[PDB]
Amino acid sequence: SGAIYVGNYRVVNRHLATHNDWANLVWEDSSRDLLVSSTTAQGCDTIARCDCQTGVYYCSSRRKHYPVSFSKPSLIFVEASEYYPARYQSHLMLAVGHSEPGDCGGILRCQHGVVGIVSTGGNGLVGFADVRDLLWLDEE
Ligand SMILES: Nc1ccc(-c2ncno2)cc1
Ligand SMILES: [Zn+2]
Repeated sequence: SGAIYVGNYRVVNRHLATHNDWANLVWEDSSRDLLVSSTTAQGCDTIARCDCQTGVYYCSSRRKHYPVSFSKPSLIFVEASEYYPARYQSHLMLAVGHSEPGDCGGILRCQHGVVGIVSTGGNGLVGFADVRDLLWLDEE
């Protein structure tokens, strides 16, 4: 589990979004596994605006942060999940690391701020849904 809180926005994994998230829907992309909902309370997170390919992510199944190298956001085939059919995910970044289903929502960060959230795992890879292109998260 996990979310990003920036301005009046909450960013979550689309497959973990709550009924309240859906009732307060701002934007969702199935192909990205992202949903953004509106919040009453001001969020304190900063979104990275950069092309970093290194950062640190939180891994809840290890209670650890890991430093990783990751690929630039791309269209990647992702195997079966209990929350998706075997499908193409877009804006996905892969690193070598540990990810289990409950690690989704873990934040990947660089010096510039939040890069993305854990979205995919298995076969010793961790996949992160990028948010850096969503420039609209940093205004109204
Ligand atoms: N192989 C490494 C080493 C360090 C980092 C890192 N430090 C801070 N943010 O990333 C990433 C990958
Ligand atoms: Zn960066």
